[PDB]
Amino acid sequence: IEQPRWASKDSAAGAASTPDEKIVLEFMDALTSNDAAKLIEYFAEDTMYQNMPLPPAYGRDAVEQTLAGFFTVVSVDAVETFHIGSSNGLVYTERVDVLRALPTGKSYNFSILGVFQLTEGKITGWRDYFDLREFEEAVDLPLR
Amino acid sequence: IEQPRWASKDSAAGAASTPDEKIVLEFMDALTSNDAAKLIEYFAEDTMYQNMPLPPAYGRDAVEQTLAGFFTVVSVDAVETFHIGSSNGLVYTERVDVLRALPTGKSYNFSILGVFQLTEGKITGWRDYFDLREFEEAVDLPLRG
Repeated sequence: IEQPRWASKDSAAGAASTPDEKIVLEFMDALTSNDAAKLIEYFAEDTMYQNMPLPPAYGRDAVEQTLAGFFTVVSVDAVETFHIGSSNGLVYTERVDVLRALPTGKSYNFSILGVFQLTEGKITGWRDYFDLREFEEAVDLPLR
Repeated sequence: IEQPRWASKDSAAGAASTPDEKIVLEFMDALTSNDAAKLIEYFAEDTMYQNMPLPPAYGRDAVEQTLAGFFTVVSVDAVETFHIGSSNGLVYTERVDVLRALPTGKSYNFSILGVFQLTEGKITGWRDYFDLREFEEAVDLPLRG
């Protein structure tokens, strides 16, 4: 994965400088685990996860079921975070995720800007904004 | 457009508190002008605009031609900015843009998280992340990606 022309050292992942930013990076590295059970430990009970604008999951159970489901048809092979930053209690990640569909073995590069809200070090909110034109094809589940 | 459940007042548009953040909100407001010539004045010579992951525009001329072309086929009917914030020289807008296709009159609500890099108050980079599944339909031009 190439680092973009527009990448800024000033906001590089290696320069994360808050407890919140550090946890989110750690959550990013954990994604390649494809382990809903390891990942849900990062979330608060009162929480949410959405791939905009698909139906969101509210509550830690729903988030766990949504993740478990994705990891059933899809592997997260790599996460490259170009930018991490934060403002007003929100953390932002500009990044690329490499996704591989399990039934097909086809790989995909999704350019993603995500926002995270954390309360007492745990995720109360997670929204990834990206193009879902291929996400349709990549995730062998109805986008519903 | 209603405020989503996840909207936080701490990061609301009304609470913008840096000159960069305020310039970006001004720029969001101006989008409904549908005027490439007025919008282009917000940009530095060395700039870029991209709707990920479509081919990017680099330089002021390309950005203006791009905007002008969009406004030939789409009106930006409304922009609601739920969140604005900034960090390490970047400004982020969490928002919805209402777009209307001119040939059909159909409307579309796009949920967008966008990043802006400003140098001396001018836009040196602008990247919007959102679902393009309907952007294809909405926009009566070939997408190039």
